[PDB]
Amino acid sequence: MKYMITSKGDEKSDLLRLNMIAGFGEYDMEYDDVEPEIVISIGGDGTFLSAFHQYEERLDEIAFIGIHTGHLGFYADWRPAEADKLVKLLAKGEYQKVSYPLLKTTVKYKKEATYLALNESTVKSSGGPFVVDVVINDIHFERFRGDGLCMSTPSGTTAYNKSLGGALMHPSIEAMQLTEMASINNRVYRTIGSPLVFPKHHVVSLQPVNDKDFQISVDHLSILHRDVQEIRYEVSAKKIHFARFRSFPFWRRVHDSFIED
Amino acid sequence: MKYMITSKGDEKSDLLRLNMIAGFGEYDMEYDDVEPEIVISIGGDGTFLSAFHQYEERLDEIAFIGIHTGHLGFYADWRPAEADKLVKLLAKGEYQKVSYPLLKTTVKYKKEATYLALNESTVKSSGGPFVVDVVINDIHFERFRGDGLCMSTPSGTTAYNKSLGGALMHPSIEAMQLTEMASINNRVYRTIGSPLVFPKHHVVSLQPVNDKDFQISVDHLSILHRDVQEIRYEVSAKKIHFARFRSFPFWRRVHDSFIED
Amino acid sequence: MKYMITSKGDEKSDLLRLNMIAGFGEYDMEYDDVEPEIVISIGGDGTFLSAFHQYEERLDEIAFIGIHTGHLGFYADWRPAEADKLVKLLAKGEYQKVSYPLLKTTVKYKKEATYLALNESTVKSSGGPFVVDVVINDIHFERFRGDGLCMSTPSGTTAYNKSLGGALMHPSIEAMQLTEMASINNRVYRTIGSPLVFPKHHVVSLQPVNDKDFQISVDHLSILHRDVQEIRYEVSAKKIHFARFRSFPFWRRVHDSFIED
Amino acid sequence: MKYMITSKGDEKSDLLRLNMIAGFGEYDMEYDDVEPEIVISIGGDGTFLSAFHQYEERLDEIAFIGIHTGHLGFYADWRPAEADKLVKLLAKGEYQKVSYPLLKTTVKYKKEATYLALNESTVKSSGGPFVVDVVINDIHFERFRGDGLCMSTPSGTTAYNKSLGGALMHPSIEAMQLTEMASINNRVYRTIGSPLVFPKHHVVSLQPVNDKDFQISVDHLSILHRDVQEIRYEVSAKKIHFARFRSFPFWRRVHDSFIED
Ligand SMILES: Nc1ncnc2c1nc(Br)n2[C@H]1CCCCO1
Ligand SMILES: Nc1ncnc2c1nc(Br)n2[C@H]1CCCCO1
Ligand SMILES: Nc1ncnc2c1nc(Br)n2[C@H]1CCCCO1
Ligand SMILES: Nc1ncnc2c1nc(Br)n2[C@H]1CCCCO1
Repeated sequence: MKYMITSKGDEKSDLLRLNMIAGFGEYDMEYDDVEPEIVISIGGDGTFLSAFHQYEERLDEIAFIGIHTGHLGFYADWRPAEADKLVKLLAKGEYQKVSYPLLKTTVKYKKEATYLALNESTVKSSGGPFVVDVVINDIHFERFRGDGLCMSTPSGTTAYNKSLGGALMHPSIEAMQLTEMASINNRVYRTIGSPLVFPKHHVVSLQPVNDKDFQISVDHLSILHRDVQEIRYEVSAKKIHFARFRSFPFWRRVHDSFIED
Repeated sequence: MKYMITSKGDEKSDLLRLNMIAGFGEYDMEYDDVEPEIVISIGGDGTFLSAFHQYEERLDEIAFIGIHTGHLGFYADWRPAEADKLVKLLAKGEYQKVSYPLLKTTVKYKKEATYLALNESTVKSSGGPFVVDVVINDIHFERFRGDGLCMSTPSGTTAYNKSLGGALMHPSIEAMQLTEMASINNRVYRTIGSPLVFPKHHVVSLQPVNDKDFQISVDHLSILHRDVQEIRYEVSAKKIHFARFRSFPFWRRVHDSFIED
Repeated sequence: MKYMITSKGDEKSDLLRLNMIAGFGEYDMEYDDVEPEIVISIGGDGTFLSAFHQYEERLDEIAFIGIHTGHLGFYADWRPAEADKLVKLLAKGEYQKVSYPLLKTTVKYKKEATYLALNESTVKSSGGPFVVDVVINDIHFERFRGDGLCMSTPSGTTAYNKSLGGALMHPSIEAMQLTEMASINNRVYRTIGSPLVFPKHHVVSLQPVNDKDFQISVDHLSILHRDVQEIRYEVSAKKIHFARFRSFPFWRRVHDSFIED
Repeated sequence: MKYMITSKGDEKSDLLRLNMIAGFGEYDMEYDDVEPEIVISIGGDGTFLSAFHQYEERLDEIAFIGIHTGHLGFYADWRPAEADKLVKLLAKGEYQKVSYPLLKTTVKYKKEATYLALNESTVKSSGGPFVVDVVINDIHFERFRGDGLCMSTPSGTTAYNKSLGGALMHPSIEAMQLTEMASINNRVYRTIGSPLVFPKHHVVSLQPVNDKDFQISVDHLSILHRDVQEIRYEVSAKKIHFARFRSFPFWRRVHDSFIED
């Protein structure tokens, strides 16, 4: 079938990349970076992130695999030494597939823009103070004054979400999580402080009070958006499909990354 | 049908309790506190908690209603002024039902004990230091040294869970959440620090290292358990069934309780 | 003696400003905004901040007073209704003086720049990742990877410092406090996590690892600094001198601002 | 001069204890555990704690030394391998002394009891809910509802204080710090949340609202106190005197204990 391979650019990953292509020629595997059915990234979670944010118009037709040339990753959870056995089982077939939830981000102003995020989407101010009204399913929930907000996917709870005091969520739970950044609370302003986890179909909307320019990030990407009228956070209908062979539990992957490997 | 009414004991709740029974006689409603199909509690979330921890052997045959004589509650979310309209719609029928997830707690030693918790179950030490090994689905995750741990239901995230830095979870998500208490971290010990959210079927087990006596709480109840070999936390198969009429979203109930009513 | 008055620019503060000048003509008080011995700001803590960051070359020759036309402030702790009694006691003399500690900030590259901060000084990255080595009195303490760091004066603990989980410090304690921003911790990186309070003469130095451009703030001011070789945080030798009449304890000022006024 | 040596009881510390006494006979050093001028503890910070809480009626007449047979300690900051050089420099004289601040704890009811704490003093409830009014210098500051409170000395910030989110304080700062335990905040109750650092002479008083029984700890010691009318926290006039030779900065001791040794 059709496949392609992403690389981190260094000498370690490119050499490991060419050794899978050479072994791929021994099987019935055609190389195609325009219409691959298997995306394989080699490097780190950042390399996997880019490989995702490149074929995100056909997420329901690709099974991704991630290999970590450096430390262990949460998406690149395959050691380089197990590359040969990967190609053998990858080129055969009849592997199990795994899907993780995603986060739709809608921006309304000059039309309206839409984004998919594997990790999280964060919102800050253009330079001055960050003030937004937080509407949850058409209901004004709070008025947030601080550095910004961050809505995270389940598999993205281990990333920026974790730095902000949020909870680590098992990615089999179709949900999204909102976390606060240096929220100022006093006799005047009042934020919930706690992280909030929203199920499917739950819509969280951010609306400006004064400044209508917000520096918005979608995973690694980050753009300053001008004349913003609304931001829509919502669990996406699309899911990223993983290819799996051996079992690597998310909780074990959490153990190795933070406790001890 | 059969019903019963719990009261907080004060003069406000007992008077409000007798006014529903008197109006109940105007309809086809038999009073029965042994086999009720409708449990109505009057007082606070604590009064609702006791009413739950009393008919918890027939949770799949009762629809609970909670009225708050004081401030708003997360389970007692009906004002006393709306009691008359409750009895009218309660005694008719054809109301919508709502189910919330629960948390099974297994204690192994002298047999083995099992508990259902509407809010949370917490574990502390008998007096000395609290040290436990944390096993997640047969896999040793961490060794916790601190004051204790707390596993919370979704609707219980607003209670003790919230005090420990955990996230607020929408109760339509069948999951449980673990939070840490004053975890000491150094060059030696290492806890995850973050809260952990486990889906259905996920089993979290606590195992002792030295002290085998743990002061364990199940909602309001709290007992010192001697010679403990294991504690099993797990999302319960049973759900508590609520009776609903008007819509009171959990997020609005969170807004009124902490931001402003 | 010589005095001047700062105003917030709105109609409320300018009217209140002219009423003190008119009453000042009834006493022996000369208006002078070049060499005042008494600086009076009218508006909020932001207005007081600007009045400080304007006469900061003669801090040991001025006693500041702050009036709050809006809500109570931590430096503007005088109600507008008590303006007349202020001018009477201000124009007499024989008032008590009060000094608060300050934070010296040294930036080394194109010479070397020095800054005084009444509240705090914060450091972020120019755009990419924020990585710095933290040296405490010539000793490498930690390598910080996150959003940035914030060193706060005692009276500035109530401001950004408080948003980052830091402690509130009584301003009679000559010390400075460092707080972390969304510090990422894993098997690799390791930050202390806790806030650190340094006494007088203690020198905290930040040194770059890769990126040598840091967006640095000094109270309200904020500049991107290029080709930075070192940042020096240190309790300043200069103190801001306050004029006092009635006693307004910092702890009461903390109570009114966050608990209830 | 007169000295005595405390030991942890295990075989490693007692052997190391007898080797200093044997070498002590080679100099002019008399052994005396009733009136020692030098207290030497061997084991851990817990062993040092007990050695402090034993001669605390003559703190201004003793210089303590701590040796760690296990991991490094914050008071037992001398490796066992450097024991011989200790006895030589200890038995000579003309060493530098170092004093750390202490925390006075007054309990009023049956008289009134007073306690000195090297690390911290904590207060919990007798079993039910913990509710206290917090008075700061005769001024009601807040009403705390939660698990308890903890007032820490500067050198005790590294201990329980650190587990509760408090700041690490350099022990040259004569101050005390208060931290909260699982404080519940809602539309009703309101705690400051932040840790509070009080200078010398500042008096913090806890007063009961309903329950007058509080489980109170003073370092390792912990007693349930009945019919309590007030608890008084206050920086003590007495200081613990350390004997020093080489310089071991508190910040380096913090680095080795939590970052990496
Ligand atoms: N989901 C994730 N969990 C933990 N880390 C993640 C992550 N996704 C990415 Br990209 N990362 C990495 C990128 C480089 C190092 C920092 O975070
Ligand atoms: N789920 C919940 N969320 C918030 N509060 C809850 C709660 N359950 C109970 Br009981 N409570 C109340 C009891 C009395 C006041 C403290 O908490
Ligand atoms: N020290 C301080 N403590 C609390 N607030 C402070 C402050 N200094 C300033 Br400026 N502020 C205000 C400015 C406007 C509102 C936000 O913070
Ligand atoms: N001041 C302190 N800082 C850090 N640890 C301290 C401490 N005092 C004591 Br005792 N300890 C130890 C005792 C055994 C291990 C836990 O804490």
